[PDB]
Formats: sequence, C-alpha cells, structure tokens
Amino acid sequence: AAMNEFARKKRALEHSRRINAGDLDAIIDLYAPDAVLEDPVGLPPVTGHDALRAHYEPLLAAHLREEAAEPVAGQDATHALIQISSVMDYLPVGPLYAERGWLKAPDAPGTARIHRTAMLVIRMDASGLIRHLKSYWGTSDLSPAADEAARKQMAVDYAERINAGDIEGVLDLFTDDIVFEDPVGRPPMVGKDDLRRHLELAVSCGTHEVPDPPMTSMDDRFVVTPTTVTVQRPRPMTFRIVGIVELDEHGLGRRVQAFWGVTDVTMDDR
Amino acid sequence: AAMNEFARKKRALEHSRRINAGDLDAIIDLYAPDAVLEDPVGLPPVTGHDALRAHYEPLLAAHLREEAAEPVAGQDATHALIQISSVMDYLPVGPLYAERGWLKAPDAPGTARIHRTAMLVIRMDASGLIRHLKSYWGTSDLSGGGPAADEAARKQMAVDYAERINAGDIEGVLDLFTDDIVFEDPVGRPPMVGKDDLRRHLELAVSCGTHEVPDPPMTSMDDRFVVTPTTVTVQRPRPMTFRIVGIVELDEHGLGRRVQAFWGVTDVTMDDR
Amino acid sequence: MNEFARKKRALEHSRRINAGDLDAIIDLYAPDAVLEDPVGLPPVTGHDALRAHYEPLLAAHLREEAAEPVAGQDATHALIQISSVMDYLPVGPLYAERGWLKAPDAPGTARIHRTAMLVIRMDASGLIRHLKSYWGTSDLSGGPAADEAARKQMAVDYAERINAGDIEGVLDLFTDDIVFEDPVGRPPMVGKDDLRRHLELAVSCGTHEVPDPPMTSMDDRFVVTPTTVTVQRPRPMTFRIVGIVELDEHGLGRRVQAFWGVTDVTMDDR
Amino acid sequence: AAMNEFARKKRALEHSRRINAGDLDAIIDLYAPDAVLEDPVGLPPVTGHDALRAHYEPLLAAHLREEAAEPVAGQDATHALIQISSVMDYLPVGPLYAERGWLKAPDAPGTARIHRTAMLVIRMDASGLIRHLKSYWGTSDLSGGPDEAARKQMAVDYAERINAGDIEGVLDLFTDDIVFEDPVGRPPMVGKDDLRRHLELAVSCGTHEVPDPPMTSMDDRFVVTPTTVTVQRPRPMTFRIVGIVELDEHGLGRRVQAFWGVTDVTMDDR
Repeated sequence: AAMNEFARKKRALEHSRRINAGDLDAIIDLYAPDAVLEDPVGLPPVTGHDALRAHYEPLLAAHLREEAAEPVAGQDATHALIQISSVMDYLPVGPLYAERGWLKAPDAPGTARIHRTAMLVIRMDASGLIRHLKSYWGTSDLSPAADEAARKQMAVDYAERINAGDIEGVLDLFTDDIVFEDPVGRPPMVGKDDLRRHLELAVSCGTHEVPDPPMTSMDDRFVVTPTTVTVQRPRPMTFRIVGIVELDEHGLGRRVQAFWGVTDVTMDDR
Repeated sequence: AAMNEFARKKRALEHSRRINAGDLDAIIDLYAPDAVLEDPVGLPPVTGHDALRAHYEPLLAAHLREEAAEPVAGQDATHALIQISSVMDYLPVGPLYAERGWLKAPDAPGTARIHRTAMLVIRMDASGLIRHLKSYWGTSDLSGGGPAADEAARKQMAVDYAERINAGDIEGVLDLFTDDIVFEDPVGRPPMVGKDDLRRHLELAVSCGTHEVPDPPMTSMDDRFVVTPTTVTVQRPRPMTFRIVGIVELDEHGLGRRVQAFWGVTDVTMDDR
Repeated sequence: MNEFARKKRALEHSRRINAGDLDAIIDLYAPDAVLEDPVGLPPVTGHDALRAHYEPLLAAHLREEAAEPVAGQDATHALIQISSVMDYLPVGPLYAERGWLKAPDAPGTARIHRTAMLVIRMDASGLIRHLKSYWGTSDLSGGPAADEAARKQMAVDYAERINAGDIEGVLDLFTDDIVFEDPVGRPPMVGKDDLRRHLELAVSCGTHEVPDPPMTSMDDRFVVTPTTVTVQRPRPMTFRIVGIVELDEHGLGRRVQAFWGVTDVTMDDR
Repeated sequence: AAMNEFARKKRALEHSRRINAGDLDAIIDLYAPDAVLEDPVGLPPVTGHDALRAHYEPLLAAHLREEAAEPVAGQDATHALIQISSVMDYLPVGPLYAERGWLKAPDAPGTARIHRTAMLVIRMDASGLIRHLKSYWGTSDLSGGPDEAARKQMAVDYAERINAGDIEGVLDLFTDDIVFEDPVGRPPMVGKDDLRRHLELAVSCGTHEVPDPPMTSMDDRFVVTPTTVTVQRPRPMTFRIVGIVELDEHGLGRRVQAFWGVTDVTMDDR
C-alpha cells in the first residue's frame, strides 16, 4: 500500500536509532551487501560492508549523536528522506576535515566537538535494505559565509518569487534545459514551457511556500531545501517536502526533484 | 665553530625521533607558534600549532614510522636537511591522497600501507625551534601509484648532471640549466649567476677531479623541484668527500633555473692517509 | 518551424559558410545568439563576437561537407554532422598552442580536417538562438585520442552490448541518477528501472544499432554518437538518430539525449 | 665583441623604421638566421627567418605603424630597449586576438584599428644582427578591452617608497630570493641584505624616481617600467632607465633588471 511509505520512513528512523545506539553490527545490518554510500555527497562513493564498517567505526568512536527530524517519503516505493542534526567528538575525524579545508583546526582538539546538519536520502529495496545512501552537507553545514552559500540563496528566491505569483522570475532561476519531478515517482517534465504550465497551475490553486534553511552538497553542485507548502484548492492541504536542485556552472537550476509522499500531506480544515 | 651545525642535525633527528614515539605534544613542542609547514612541497602551505596538530594527528593515527638517513647541515646557521623513509596505514590519509590522484586506491584499504621517501628541509631559529619545514615528495616517491612518468623525465636530470660532469662534459651540463641560472654551493655563501660563472665553477670542478655519485632523487608534488642526495669526492687541493643534497628548481621547459647545494663543514671528510 | 524547415535551415547555414560571405552567415543568428565552438570552451555572444569567430575560418577557405540533419521533436532543434577542411593558417597555430594539434612542418601548405556535431537551436522565426559545436582533440587532424579514446569507447560498448541483448551490461554504462530522453521532446525516463523497461522493449522489438564514429566535446564531458537504428517489430523501421551523453568523473552516463525527428523514421533497411 | 651603445640604439630605431617602411625582406635582414622572437612575452616563441616572415606578414598587411620612443642601452654589449606605440588595421590579426580574449571584437571590423604600447628588449650580436627580441605587452596595453592592474601598481609603490627613503617598505616588495642587476652589465646581487645596502646608497645620494606608465607581459609575470631617475650626490645627474621585474606566485618581485646605458646618463632635467 501507500502504507509501505511508512515502512521506509520507519527504517529511516531506525537507522538514526542504531547510530545513537552505537552497535556497529546493528548499523551494517540495515545495508544490502553491495550498498553504496556517499557522505558527504561530492566525495567519491563507497561500496560494500567492509567500507561501511571503515566509514562508520571512527564516527561511532567519536560518540556521534544524531537528532532526526521527521522523514518524508518519495512516491517511488524506494526512497525515504530524513534531516539529521549531528554532534561528535572532534577526534578522530575532525583532523581529516581540516586537512581538506572544510573546518578551521581547533585550539584544543581533545575537547572540540563537530556539529553538522545534513539531508539523508536513502534508497531502499523491497525488503527494506539500504542500497544507496546519500548524505548532503557542505562546509556551510559544519560547526551562509561563502560566495557559494549565496547558492543557498536560490532556495529563498524560489519560494519568495513563487508566493508572489512571479512565474517568469521563477522560470528565470532555471536552465531552459530544466528537468523536474514533483512528486518524485511520477513522470518528469522538461523545459520551461511544461514548467510554466506547472507553475500556472500552482499559483491558481493558491500555493504558499516556506523553506527551512537549506543544505548543500560538499562540491556545491546541489542545494537541498526542506519546505512546508500549503495549497487552497481543491482543498486546504499542507505538504512536507524536501526538494533537491542540481545547479550548473552559472548557478542555474538544471534538475529539480521534489520529494514528498502521500503520507506527507495533511487535509487541514480550519 | 661549526657547533651550531651539529645542533641543527641533532634536532632534525629528534624530530623524527618524536614522530616514531607517537607523542603529538612532543612533536608540536619542536615548532615555533607561527611555524610554516609544506608537506608535500606543491601543496599550499599551512601555519600555526593548530594547523600542525590537524596535520600530524592523522599521520600518527596511521602508526607512521620513520627511518632517517644521517642529516646534512646548511652553512647559514638555520638549515638542516634529512631524508626519510616512512610507512603508515593506508587509512585515514590514503583516501585523501587517492582523491588528489596521487595514489591508486588499494583493494583492501584497511590493511594496506603507504611507503614514502622524502627530503625534509628544516629551518630553525637561534633557539632550535622550527620556523619552516618543507617536505619534498611526489608521485614517484609514493608506493601506491613508483609510477615514474614525466616525473621520471625530470628525475633523469639528476642522472645526467652526475654522468656528464663525471665525464668532464661541461657544455652538456650547462645545457641542463637556464642561461639565467642561479647556483649556490654551499648554501650560506653568495651564489653565482649565469652560465659564464657556472662554466668556470665546472671547469674548476673537473680540474680538481670531482666525482659525483647520486642517490635516487625525489621531486616535489608539482614536479617543479628535483632533490638529489649525492656523495662527491675531489682530489685537489686535498682529497675530500662531501655529503650533499642538491635542490633544483625547474622552469616551464624543465631547465635548471635555481640550484641550492646544501652541505655543512661537518659533512666533509679528509681522506687519503 | 516544423521539422522540415529546421533541417533545411541547418544546411543553409553550412551553405553560406561554403559561400564565404560573412554577412550572409550572421544574418542567420539572433542578435543575442550564443555560440560554443568547441563545447567545453567559454561561450561567445552577439553578432560582433560571431564575426570575430568566423572571419579567420573564412580566410582559411573553410569548406564543409554536411550530412543529412536530423530534427528534434521539440520545435527548436536540428542537428547536423560536419566534415571541415581549411588552411592551417591562421587558426591552426592557435590550436597548436592549446595542445589540440601538432604543429606541421610546412604550415604554408597544411590543412585541418575536422568532424563535429552541430546542435542548432532556432526560435520560431528560424534564427539561431544557441549553437553548440561538439568536437574534441581526437576529431582534429593536420586523431590522437589518449582518454578520449576510452570515453569514445563508451559508444561502441553501448551499441555492441544492446545489439546482443545484454541489458544489464548496458545499465552498467550509466549512473543511478540517469536521465534518458528518447526521443527528445517526449517526457524522459528516470533511473535504471525506467531504463530497464525501455531496454527490454528495445531488445524485444529487435533493435539493432550501428554507430558512426563518435565525437566528443573538448573537455570530454560529452560523447556524441550518430547511429542508424533498425527495429523489426512492430514493423521493420529505420531511425536516424544522434545521441549526446553527459559523463561524470568515472566515465559513467549521467544524462542522455537521443535526437530524432518524426521525419527521421522510414520503412527502409540500413 | 663590437657594436657600442650608440650603434645598438640606432639599430633599435632602424628596426622600427623598416617596420613602417613595409618591406618584409628589409625587416628580416636585421635578424640572424636563427633568431628568436617572443611577441608577446608569454606566448611560445618563434625561431628562424621563416617563422619571422610568417609573424610579420599579417602585421604589415594591416599597415602596422609605429611611433618609437627614445631607446636606452644595456651596459653589456648586446641589449637595446625601446618603447613602441603601434597602430594597425583590425584585420587580419584582430579576430585572432579576440579569440584569445585579449580584445573585445568591434562592430565594424573593416574600419577598426588596434593600438598597442610595448617595450622591445632586443639582444644583438657583434655584427648588429638581432639574436633575440622580446616584446612585452598585455591586455591592459591593448586598445581592447585593466586586468591584474594591481600587478602594474608595484611600480608606483616601488617609486613612492624609495622616494620617501622607506627602505624596508621597498624591500617588502621582493622575495628574499631577490636577484637584482643595476645596471644590466654589472654583476648581480642576490638576497635582501645586498639589496638593502644598494638601497642605502640610493637614499644617501638623494635619488628620485619618476615612473612612466608600466607595461606587462601577457601572462602578467613581468612588469616593465620606464623611469627617469635623478640623483643629488656626487653631482646632480639624471638616468633614463627601464626596469623589468619578474614576479612570483604572490606578486613579489623575484628578479629585477635595471637597463640603462652609459649614454643614458645626463646632467640635464629640472
């Protein structure tokens, strides 16, 4: 059913539970034998249980503690998305972050901590095992200051423009080449003409968008934005959505994926 | 006299001694608070105790161990040079090397190791603290991808120098350098400029009967420098033997533009008795 | 601008190039038009910059031999394959500088042979808004191919694997992120599951692919493959197609655009 | 060797005279058969009469006219330096300049012109034949079109500080590796201790420097500065000097060459 949406969202939360629990066998158990992990998105991906154990053991050693937001489901029978707020001891991974220039080295590495906020995109198979997990976070999500954090601005510009009914200003945020899915799981659309019809539909039933602060991938190719969205017609409803936008060399929107599930809509009535 | 020379050499060995010991505070103690580190030369430099700890902690974590050759001193009251052979766990720095294309990632990273040979050029102040440390190594000085490609083409410049000058082929040696060449030998005395000065140095060299035997060279990461430890003997005015390390900065076309021959008074041996 | 008009216009462009008149050429471009030649270099904009780009070529007596264009099913695109020959002077020296070409011994008599794919976007009046010219170092003579030759290999592999029906071997050529339009103008397919269903249909209808030698962009991020494709079912048909594939870090297929027009399908054989 | 300073300075002007004359054979005759030309410094050099004809014919074709300043000599029996202001028709070279990004292409190429100001550094052999000619100019020296103009500022900073007696601030403009000739023909000094002493004599004799607007190489590695310099001790004298400074990664001066001839010292000026 669309009850399997709940299954994926449950497994998503279980992942966070097992991390906080610290049991490494319990964590690896959630993964297919051949799963693929990108953390953070932009680093070369990593494959197989051995590599997972290698990635997760130092984190568990740093007493990583995760606070999970409410997941949302994709309408594709595989995906659940979940935002995480992390804290860990700066050692032993901190130094590697600094060595990559992601983080300014602390004065007292034995007492420093590392705070992170990331978006987890988890692709599961019918048995609920994780096949591919993407963790989206960049330097502005670690312990809005780069010329590349104004690429986070593109999330504010979209919502602000669309709430005003400024369709052309929305269309300007994207390449003429634009591919978009909304919801992820239904056939996608291409080019600013389809998008215009999508957005004209949106304005007419009265949609209103409110983003939470976005995250980026590490290479700033991607901007991840949780929004809450309301519509008036054909029924007052509220949607919990997380939208991923891939950017081109000029900061234009190349691809958009709006993740929200049937269990992410509320028929509010007041 | 050259007593400060031994101080620096001893300190160079102590640095390696503290690495193998694994105590990170002991290591940072050898460094001035504003010290500058380039490891490998070619990567943008790094400054201050905080950045040093970020650099040394993952290395120590990989149980890095060092075998040091016996240092040489520079004749300027600051410099000591020392060759190092390292081995460390592939994790956690290995992945960082693989990302940069310095390395081909191994098929069992959890048990793999990384061998490196480098030349450390250490500048100390009058108190013996490190002010500036340059670590010379490149892709052909790294086990994981000896892939001597066009880096081997620049390492050949070391073999040519020794072979040609041993043969007295002064002009073939001069062909190895820019007409702009700057040449200190020893470092700490005023250098010569241009191939006319260089020719006379080399004419002198051949006449005193100098004979060079180089160790295998190292390069920087960007292959702009070629580091060559040599042993050199001369017959006149006195049979002597020098332990030298020569650093050559190359130009766009691989020509030798700047050369620094590091050796101290305590790196010479009087022979034939 | 139906499919026929756009194709005819593509040849007209090549005709005016052979005609040698620079004014006639610029007349075909919107005043704010954009040119990329080769794809991978920064673009060029506006009639003034266009004159700067074409004048040295025309002085070198550039003569093009054009293949039959194909149309995109999107009311804007015509694509056309080009073979060039021109004097080595005055641009050849500039190519040698960039490492694209080995300087010749008798530059006063040398020629430059080039094969490129022109992707031409026209607006409704038939003026060119955006022109992309795909050619790389292995498509220039006066080929080398170092890693281009392995990324060019990806086209030979696709056709060969799919001809044998090795569906899973085909999927391995692409990322899980894959976007596949086929034809451009109909809604695209997302993910290897869509792609599997597409490839199963392809295999079942008896598709057989025969590629011309591919081209790349200059940065080898794109591989352009003209193929002739025949199917047996539901009828023996023949498609004239050109495929543009965007590659990632590891030479995998990120996005695929298969251009072919309604007027590019016949009931022939080969 | 032969060719005194007056001889070399006159040959410098004769070269320019023959350029304006338009006879290509006459120009080439001034060059050794194996001579080397760099125009501009930063591009690969060209060698031998044959390449030279190839370099000069398009320039003469655009009716290149030169206004030559008064040369200076090097005190080394080989070098003469001379500043040139060029003008030529935009065709035939202009389009190629624009292709490399040195120029914004004009609207009317058949009437446009190209203005250039460069410093020619000419090495002649004992017969007065040119062995090596370097032409220093960059985009900021071309009627294009300021690039890393902050790299041109190092001339104003040098002059202002040494005029003020601010030795340490002057020394701050150079690497500790600094190699300094002054005049070219006298043995060079290395390192800031030597340079400090040189500058102390300079300040004690009351030197005062007035720079003309500098030029750069194309790759902005070199800053060429014509100055007139006056001293008060032991007699009030005036020097016509042109200084070449090679910069490092961070814009520090790594090598400096002060060209001035025995015939460039006068008793005149204010």
